[PDB]
Parts: sequence; structure tokens; C-alpha cells
Amino acid sequence: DLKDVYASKVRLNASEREELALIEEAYDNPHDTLNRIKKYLLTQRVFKPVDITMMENYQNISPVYSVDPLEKITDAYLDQYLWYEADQRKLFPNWIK
Amino acid sequence: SYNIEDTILTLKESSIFDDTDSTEVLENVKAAEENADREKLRLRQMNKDRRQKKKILNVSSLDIEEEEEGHLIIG
Amino acid sequence: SASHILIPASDLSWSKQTDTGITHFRAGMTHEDEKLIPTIFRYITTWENEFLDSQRVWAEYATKRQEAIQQNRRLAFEELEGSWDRGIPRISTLFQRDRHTLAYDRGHRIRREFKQYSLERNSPFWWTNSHHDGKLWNLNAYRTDVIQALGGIETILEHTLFKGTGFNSWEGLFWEKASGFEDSMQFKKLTHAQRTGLSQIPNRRFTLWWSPTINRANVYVGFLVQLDLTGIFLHGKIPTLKISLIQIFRAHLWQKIHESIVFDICQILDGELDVLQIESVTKETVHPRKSYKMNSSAADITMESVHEWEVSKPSLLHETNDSFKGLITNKMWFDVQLRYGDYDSHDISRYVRAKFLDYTTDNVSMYPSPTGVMIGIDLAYNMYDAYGNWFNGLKPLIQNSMRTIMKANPALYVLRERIRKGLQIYQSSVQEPFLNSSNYAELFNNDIKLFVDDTNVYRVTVHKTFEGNVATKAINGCIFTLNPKTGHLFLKIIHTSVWAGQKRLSQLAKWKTAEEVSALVRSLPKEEQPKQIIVTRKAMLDPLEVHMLDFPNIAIRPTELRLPFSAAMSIDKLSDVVMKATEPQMVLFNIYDDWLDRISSYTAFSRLTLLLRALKTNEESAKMILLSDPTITIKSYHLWPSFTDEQWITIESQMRDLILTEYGRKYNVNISALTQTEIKDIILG
Amino acid sequence: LGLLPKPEPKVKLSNMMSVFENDQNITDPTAWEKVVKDQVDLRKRKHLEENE
Amino acid sequence: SVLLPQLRTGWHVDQAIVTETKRLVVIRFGRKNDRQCMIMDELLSSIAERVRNFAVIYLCDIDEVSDFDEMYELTDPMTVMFFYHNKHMMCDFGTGNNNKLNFIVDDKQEMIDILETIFRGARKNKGLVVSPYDYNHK
Amino acid sequence: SLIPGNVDLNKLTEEREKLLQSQIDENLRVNSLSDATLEDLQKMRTILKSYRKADPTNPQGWIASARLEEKARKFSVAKKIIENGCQPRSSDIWLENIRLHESDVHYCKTLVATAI
Amino acid sequence: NESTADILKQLPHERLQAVLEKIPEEDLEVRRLLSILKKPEVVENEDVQQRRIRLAEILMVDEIDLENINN
Amino acid sequence: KALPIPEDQPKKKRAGRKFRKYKEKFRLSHVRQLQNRMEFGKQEQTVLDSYGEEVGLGMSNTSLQQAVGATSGSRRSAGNQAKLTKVMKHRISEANQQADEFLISLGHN
RNA sequence: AUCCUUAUGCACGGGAAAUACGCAUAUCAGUGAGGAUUCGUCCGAGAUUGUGUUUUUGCUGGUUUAAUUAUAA
Repeated sequence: DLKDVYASKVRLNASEREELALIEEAYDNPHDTLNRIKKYLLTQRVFKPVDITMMENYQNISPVYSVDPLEKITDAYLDQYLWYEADQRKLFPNWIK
Repeated sequence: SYNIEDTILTLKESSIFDDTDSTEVLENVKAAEENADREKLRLRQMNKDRRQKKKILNVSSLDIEEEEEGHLIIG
Repeated sequence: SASHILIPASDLSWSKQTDTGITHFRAGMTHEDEKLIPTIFRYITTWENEFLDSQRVWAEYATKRQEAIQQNRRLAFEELEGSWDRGIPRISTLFQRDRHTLAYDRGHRIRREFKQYSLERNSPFWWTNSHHDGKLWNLNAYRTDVIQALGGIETILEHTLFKGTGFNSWEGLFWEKASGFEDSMQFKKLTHAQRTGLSQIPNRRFTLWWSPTINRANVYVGFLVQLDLTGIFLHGKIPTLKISLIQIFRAHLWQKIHESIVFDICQILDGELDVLQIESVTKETVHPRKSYKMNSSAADITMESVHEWEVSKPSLLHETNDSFKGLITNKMWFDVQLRYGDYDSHDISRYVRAKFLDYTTDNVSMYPSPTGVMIGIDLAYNMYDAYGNWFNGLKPLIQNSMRTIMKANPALYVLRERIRKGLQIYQSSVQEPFLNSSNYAELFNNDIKLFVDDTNVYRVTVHKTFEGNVATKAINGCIFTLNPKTGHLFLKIIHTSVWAGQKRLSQLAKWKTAEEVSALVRSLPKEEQPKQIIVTRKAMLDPLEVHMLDFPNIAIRPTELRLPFSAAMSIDKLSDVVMKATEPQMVLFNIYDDWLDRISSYTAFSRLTLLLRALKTNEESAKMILLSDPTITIKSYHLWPSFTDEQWITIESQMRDLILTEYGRKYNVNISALTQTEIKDIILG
Repeated sequence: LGLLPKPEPKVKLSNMMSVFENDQNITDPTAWEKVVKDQVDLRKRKHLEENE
Repeated sequence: SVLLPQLRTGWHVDQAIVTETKRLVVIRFGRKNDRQCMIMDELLSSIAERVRNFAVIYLCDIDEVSDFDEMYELTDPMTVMFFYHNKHMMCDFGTGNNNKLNFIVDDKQEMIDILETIFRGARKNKGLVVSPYDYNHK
Repeated sequence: SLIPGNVDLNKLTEEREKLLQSQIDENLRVNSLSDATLEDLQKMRTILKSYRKADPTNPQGWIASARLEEKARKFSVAKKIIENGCQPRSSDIWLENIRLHESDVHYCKTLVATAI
Repeated sequence: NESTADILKQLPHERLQAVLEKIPEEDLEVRRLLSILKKPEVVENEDVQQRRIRLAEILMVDEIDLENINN
Repeated sequence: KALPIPEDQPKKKRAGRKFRKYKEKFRLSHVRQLQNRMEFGKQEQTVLDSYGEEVGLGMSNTSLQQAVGATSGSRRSAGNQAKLTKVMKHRISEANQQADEFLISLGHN
């Protein structure tokens, strides 16, 4: 899910190819990257600034956030996990939808 | 079964579907490349002569068309 | 399109050219429910209809599940092939190969809505992944229904230039996406302005491709102008089409066409003086600017009578019945006039007889005799007509003339390129770049690679005798493959017995080969399976592919280099194994013997290419050059006589010398005229 | 300014196939192998030499 | 404005137009009390240094020196004209008057693509430069 | 690698889990690609036709025009085409046609029977 | 035969290269002249020759007069 | 800073071996061309983006591989495979080891 | 006399990168540049500022026929 912004793109800009690098490495040497995650969870409390630019509906301006590709990884892993467990334990009842 | 000629003969190159049902030929390997390289050579020396000596060709319809123009055995 | 807008009936008319004659088409005379661009509204299923199908479909699912279960069987793919595409989770989902890892995905739909925040691109479909749900619509059918509802392809292309490029049929061609060209120009270094300039071209190819129907009376009205030196009018500036048309006509091309044609005609009748008894024929002088001057005209080609000529009522090239008793006169002319047409008028004939009847009965048009033929041409569509006075032996000639000509003139053919650049349409051959002498050095790169030969697979060889003639036999053939690195060959010999019970051995041969390659790769562990498998004969592209399908990694090239790997069979040891073969089999060799241990694969391959390239030429007279030292041993291991390195220096000097000598003899270009390049090309091709 | 000799491509085995220096890339396969190989050992020597 | 130097004389004018060798010459003809002749003065004010390599900018009020009015046909408050080696540079804007210029360009980047594009054209000697942008509706 | 069609997940996972668990122990037809166009399908039918009319016998040829064709469509086409060329020594034609046309114990065991 | 040999000598490396030429070659004499010029007598790892060079550089950079004018 | 000068320059063409491997990055692949070629008269293959929007891959599969949906292995260039920037690289590796010693402190305890 | 080590220099072979590297009379900077955390501490050398190149440096690669002049009159 960090891959598929790109799967169209012909021309990776700079910041991209940086990401797509990471996505491939962690996608290659997982056991290491997992270890990196678990540490980040257990300790890291400081983070690199995060950058807004605003989308447009031409009606509702919405905000849009962008995070360091590293951090985005530990996130998307964690998030993936929480949803996996939370539905394994039937936290969310019916009417949340 | 159709031939073109201690000499061995091999099957000439032909496309599967373009050939389909058509008469198949037997040519000599040395003779094919022989003739082809004679013709192509004759084209090269005429290229160098034309471009070097700066002469304009007569050619046109019948000549170029004739350039487009360019024995059964039982075993 | 979602809207009601229909097809003006005038736009369904089209044309075609038969050798026999022009045939025309209009489907608009027959009035029916008139023709509407089919609009999305019909191609979508109301949500209800679906959901209902979700209930039922899922039902028959779960049931039939309990059926195969009631057999302790799992649902055969067969049943549900009854209906895939129906139901909200759909079906092909259940059959997705990866489902085991999707069950571990949960809460996608909450994400996919949130993707709004994380990043920019609008995600107009945010209510489904296609992995989970499948695919919720098919606009396939729409394509067809628009085409057909526009009257089928041809009736479209009549709206294009496409006849201009004069491919007979379109069935072999590929387009060129502009996005590719554009991007391929973006990796360079470009000013923001330079950058905008890459917006255009993907238009400019468009408005050409449509220029006939974009450019016409019914559309821009307005007042005509002409392009500078040529015969085309622009109902409006159309700033693109102007420029691109110019770049279609430069070097005053229009003229050069005209002249080229006329010139070819006099080169025809010139040969025909005899047949018709024409006392002579002259290309006239021409006001140099005539070819494109429209209002007025002059004659071109002059024609004479041994006695006289019986004219006819002026008629059309494809008409048959003639009145020669109409008149008798002497001497004739021809005009060649070009018009570059529209979809409005793409029909020349009427253009001819308009210009014939006009100029003939015109005052200012100067035709020495009021007897002579009009030959016009549509550049745009490649159409041609002549509405002339007539003799015996004209139409039967002239028709054959033009036919040959449209296939011929360098000029016309230098439209049909110079345009089909502008449009960037290409004929499809193969994209894969061949080995050339430039490409050559790459062979020695680190890809595992093979060469493959079909030449000697089927051999019926001939010799001369005392009595009947031509001793000729079917022979066990060789399928000659090698890897230039390790020099391992593979020979699949095909024994005569297999050949006997079949006919039309050409194709079947190649197929035998293609299999021998597929399986032959399958004799290799993928560690040793190769990448570029280099074909010799072009026709082996297709049959390998079909049998190499399961090996996608493996790229297949033909080359332009004629590679003398058949002359190898000249070798004793080879023809030993092959001629002695009682059954089709596989036989390994190292053609390098060991030249490796001595010297690197590169050279080892080079000198090999020498031995072979000569063994197609001096053959035995070269074999002496191999055998000129008896002192030297040829093992059962090896093939080539062993030597010192120096000895090879001497040999390869000789062998080198031959191919030159005999070459520059057969082709009678002295050896001394040849560039190092040129020599080695001769060594290669 | 011309005082010194213009350089010339060093040519290794790997590089040998590529070089379009005019000299018998194919025609003399082995005599061309020669000049290359002895080229390398020329240098390599000059190294050992200089050290000494 | 302060960046933009100005002309006080037809003499200044034709000397300038002659005396800039290697780069484009840009001149606004407009009257200080015009609206646009302020705006456009700003737009060009922001591009001065950034283009200074291949072109140069000067302001001229018709009211100062009205000489050229007759010969270059000056109507409108503000008409920019471009001269490179003394030749009148002609870049068709699709606006319908290929010579000179009239209206207001609202983008820096645009304006630069113009000054540039024309320039590059004038270095080849082509009399016609074809604008990147057809603003015709103006 | 980003040409989007080539991707399926499950192969990916098996290949990756082996890579991970192996590392640690040392430390101790996808939907995405759209369906076959008509006249291409027609083309494979044509080339397979030429390769069939290569050898009328030699069933691997017909087998190809069985399997390859059957991979895009099958339906009644494939079945009639396998029943045709079977007109029988090689148990292979029967192994394929059995697995294919059978669909019911009765006719399953008619392709069993005549085979026996 | 002028501007050539001029640039040729005017090139900094050559221009130094003559200035090397004249100076004696010993540890003792040069090293002296170093410490006289006040520079550090030895730089961490250097064989003699490099020390001589090291002078020459110091002479050029500063634009000193010659070693006799040193002394 | 002043925009330099619009004028184009005669291309320096220096293609080594080294320099080439440094090119293969920025120049379209082969495959990336076999996208672009749109087979005339016949609808593309397309796939569905992340967004389901269709990315045409036109010829990237020889028409024999469309009928079977064989996708492609063909050639995969390792030349342009994306790789980290210098800085980022050491932040990655660095953080990895650091987390690994933290771990091993959960290894022995 | 032999070896290892260390650093540096000249080299030879081989790989890697050319979003990298510079440069600067800049400015500071073990007399702390900068960072971290388990909050007890720990780590300890460049950062800033401006500036230039950066699909590149030098070189080298292939396609859009001279003059002279001779007859018996």
C-alpha cells in the first residue's frame, strides 16, 4: 500500500525513488526491518515534521499530510496490525460503519 | 518437391502462416547467399557511384517495378 | 457520452477503389431510426438488479458448496464458470490466487476513504478495491457499439488521412503513443517554455490524422487560401495543420511528384510507339509553376498519328463500350492534375470531368488539339482517374499503367513515408534490436545465450552420375545450437525416417526445430538456461514463441549477420556422427576444443567464425590449409588440429586471406579497396 | 600544446571486445590477442620495475 | 519601477534600440495615468533582473516622447514592443495583431516564456516567433 | 517492475516467508490484467490451426490447440476439438480429455471405459 | 617561440618546478633553511624529497625571494 | 540569479561503459517502450490503477501472450532499479543496527 | 636479518557513485559542532551562511580525380 501510488508512474521524481527504494529494501530484508519497527514502537517518541498541502474539491478545501517515508512504514505496518487484531476480537460492533 | 540448382540441398526459409498452402523449394545454401550478395553488392557499388559522381537516375515506374520483380525432384 | 446527439446522415458515406473501378457507398438513402451515439446509460446495471443477483448468486453458491461438500468435494471451477461477473463480492474474488493473504487484510474500506488525506491524486473510485470486490462494470461492449454505430471502421477511416499512407489494409500496424515521445523528451534538460512546447505535438499528430474532415467547406465555411507553393486550401488557419502540412511538402515536393508521374507516362508510351503506331510523343515544356496553378491549365504530353485516330465520346477509365466511329483525328495530349481532397469531395471522377469538360471547352486553357485525356490524382486518398477521348489500346494499357504506377513512383512513395511519419504510424515487424556489427560486441556480455540453426535440418543432396542423373537422397539433418561461452553445442539430428510420412515439410520442419529448442532449454537447469536465444532465420520467431511461452524471461533475437554455422557440417567428426545417425538424438561437442585454456572466449569465437566463414567458401581448398601440416594430432576429444599460438597466428592469417581473395573475386571488388570495417563486415554480413 | 604524446586507450581483456581502435579487432583474432596481452604485461612489469 | 530605467527622448529610444548588442529590447509605451501602465509596469518590474542576461526593459510614456506614435501606430494605453538588433520582432499571439503587444499578461512564468521565446527566435533571424500561449480572447 | 499486471500476492508471500524465517534460523491469471481481445483470440486460433495442419496426427499439436485455446475460453469449442483429433494409442490424449469433457460419473466412465 | 614557452613557464606547476631545481638536496641544509624560514621542521610523515618540495611550495606561495635572500 | 541564456548547445557525446550504466537510469527502457506502441484498430490491454483508472500497457505483451494472459517476464533491467540517496542510506542502516542491539539486550536478558 | 601493525605517499588490479561534490580571507566550533534517552544520563566533530556544477570533466569515435603536347598543309 505504499507501492501503489506508483504502479502507473513512468517517471519517478526524486522523493519518490527514495521511497520506492525503502519499500523495496524492507520488502527484501524483512526480518531486519521488522526489528526496526518493533524498536520504533517500543521507544521512539520524536518525529520529523510533517508537511501540509491542501487538496481541493473546488468547494471544500481539504488538508493533506505527508510524512517521512520511514515513519510511514512503521505506521502502515502498525495500522495494518490494529485493524487485523481489532477485527479478530470483534471490537467494533455493527453500527460503526 | 520443387528444386532450384555431390551437392546437398536444404529447405528455403518460409513463414508458417504466410506460406500456408504453397509450393516449397529446395535451394543450395551457398547459392542463396551467393545470389543475394551479388545483387546487394551491385546495389552498393551503384550507391557509391551515384552519390560520389552526383548523377541522377532515370528509373521511375517501369524500372522500380522491375526491381520489385527481383525443376521438380522425386526423393 | 451521456447526451442525445446523433449522426448526421451525410457522414456515413464512404468509398473504395477496385482495380475494376471505383465503388461508392452511402447507407443514408434508406431512412430508419436515425443513428445515435450510444450513451452510457444502457451499459450499466441498476443497483437493484445487481443486489438481487447478489442474493441469488450467493445462494446457489453456498448450496452448491454444500453439494461438493456432500461429496466431500470442493467446488469445481466448472459450475461457477456459469456466472462469474455477478454478485457484489462477485466471484472471481473467491478464485483470486492471493485470497489467503487478503483475509488478513481488514478495514480496507475505511482506509480507501481516508486516502484523501495522505496524498494528493483524486481517487475517483474510493468505494472499492478491485482486489476485494472484483470489478464492478464492463464498458467493453461500448467500444464496439460506438464503432458499429458509426458505420464500421472503414466508414471512419474515410474520415482520416489513413488512405494517404496507403497501407492496403490496416491489420498489421501499430500506433505510437505520443506520451512516450513526450516523456522520452522530458528526461532532457528543458526550459519551462521548451516544456510547454511538448504539450502540442500530440495534438499535431491528431489534427493531421483527422485533417480531411476537420478541413472542409461544411465545417469552417470562411474563405479559402492556398498553402504557399502547393495545391491545398485551408478553410481556416488551423495553425497546427498548416505547419505540419508544410513539413509534409518541402523541397517543393508537390511538383516533383507531378513531374515524376508525367515522366513515367512518357516512359510508357515511349515504349508503345509500335503498338499504336504513334509517330511520336513529347513531354512538353511546362510553366514551372503549373503543377499547382488551379484556375488555368495547359497540356502536357503530345501524341501523333501514323494516319489518324478514331476518338470517342470522352469516357472513364473503367467504362467499356466505345464509339470510335464518333470521330477520327490526329494528335493527342494528356494532363496530369493533382487535387488533395477532402471528405467533402474525395471522388475524383467528377473532379476530372469537371476539369475536362471545363478546360477543354474553356477559352484560356490551352490544349493544342481538343483531343486528349485528363489524368487526375488524389494525393489524400490515393485515387486516380482519367476521363479521356479514346482509342484501341489505351484503357487496356493505361489502366495497367496507373496500377503499376501507384505502386511505384518514388514521389508518391515519398508522401506515404513523409506523412506516415507525421502521424507516426508504423508497420509492425519486430521491435527487438538485432545483432549488427555495431551491436556485435555485446555477444560476449554475461548473459547465457544460444545460437540456433535450421539450415541443414532437412537435406536431400544431389550428385551427378553416368546414367540417369542427379543422385539425390534425404539425409539425417542437424539442429545446430551452441553457447559461444562454454562452447557446448547441442545437435538434435532428425533422422530421415521421421520425414517420410509427411508433406509440405517447410512448416513442419520449423516446428520440429522450435520444439527441439523448447525441450532443449528444458534440458537445462534454469541456472544454465539462457536469456538471448539468437535465431538465424527470421521465420523462427513465431514457432519458438508458442513453445517458449512458458519461459517469459527468455528473449529471442534474429540478426542481420549471416552466420556460417552450417558449414560446420563440413567437419569430419560432425558429419560422422550425423551421417551415421540411425535415430534422432542429441550429441554434445565443444567446438572450441580447448581454446579456452589457451585464450579467452572472445578470440576463441572469432577464429571459429573464421574457420566457418571460410568453410563456406574455399571449403576443401581451405581444408588443405587446415591439413597442410601432417605432424599435428586431431584427438577423439578435440576437433580442430592443436597448434602453438604462433601456428594459429599463421593459420588465421591464411584463412583471413582466403575469404578476402575469393570474395573480391566473385564480387570483383579488389581486396585493396576495403575498410577495416568493410572487411570484417564481409567476414560477418 | 602538443609537447607530450597524445594518450591511448588502455585495453584489457574485458575491454578488448569493445575497442574500436582500428587494429585487427576481428581480422587478426590472435595477433590482436597478442598486442593486448603484452600490453597488460608491459604495464604490470613497469609497476614491478619502478618499485625496484 | 525604480529598477526599470526610463527614456526621456526619441534620441534615447533609438540609441537604446541600436545600442543593445546581444540581447532583446523591451519597451512599454504607456501613459503613467493609465491603469495597466501601472500593472504591466509591475509585472515587468519583477522580471527585470531575472532576465537581465538576454533582454532589457525600458519604460517610455507616449506623453514624454510621442514621436513614434505615428510611425508605430500607437493606440491603447499600453503596448509593449520588442526589438533585437534594430529589427521589429514579430510574434503572432493569435490575438490578431502579430506586431507589438497590447493586453496584460497575468503570469510571471508566462511573461518569461514570451521574452525568452521571442528571444530564441530572434537569435536565428526568424521574423515570426509563435507564442507559447494563444490568449486571443483578449 | 512497476508494470502493474505482473503482481499477485500469494506467491510473493510464500517466497518472502521463506526468506524471513530462513534468515532468522540462520541467525540462531491475475484479475488486474484485462481479458483477451477478440481478434487476438482469433489469431491464436489461426496459428494453432496452422500448427495443427502441420501434422494431423502427432496429437501434441492438437493438444496445444486444446490446452492453449482451452486456457482462454474452452467452452464447447475445446471439447469438440479434442473429440475430433482423438480420431488413440497414447494414454495422454485420454488423460487430458478425461479430465476435461467428463463432468459426470456416467460420461466420466465412458471416457474411462472406451479408454480401457 | 615566445607565448608558448611563456604560458608553459607561466603555468603554476612548472613555475614552481624551476624554483625546486636550484635548492640543495640534503636533510640538513634544507631542513635548516626551513627552520630559518620559521616553518615546522618536519611534517608528520615525509621522506626527504617531499620535504624539498614542501619548501618549494612555501617559497612560491608566500612569494619569497630566493634562498640566498632567505639567508 | 539570472536565467542563463535560452540558447541550445552542441551536444557533448561521451559514452563510456561507466557513463552508460549511469545513463540507463534516465532513458526509457525497452519494455517501457513496448508500452507505448498502441496496436492499431484493436483495443488495448489495460489494467486498473490503484485508483482503478486504466493504465494502458499497449504492446508490452506480444499478442500471443494476451490470449493466455501470460503477462511478461521478458527483460527486467537492473540498471534503473531505484536506490537510496547517500544520506538516507546511513540513517537506515544506522537505525537498523541500533535497534538490533536494543533487541539483543532483549536477547540475553 | 625476517614479519606484523599503523598512518601517509607512488602505484597496480578490481568494484561503486556521479542528489554528488565542491568552494569561501565566510562565520563560528573541544574554551563543545551537534545530537539522545530507559530522563539517571549518554554520545563528541562539524554546522551555519553564501555560492558553483551537478542527464556531467577532457579526448576520440559512425550516418543527413593532377599537366601536356605531337601531324603531311
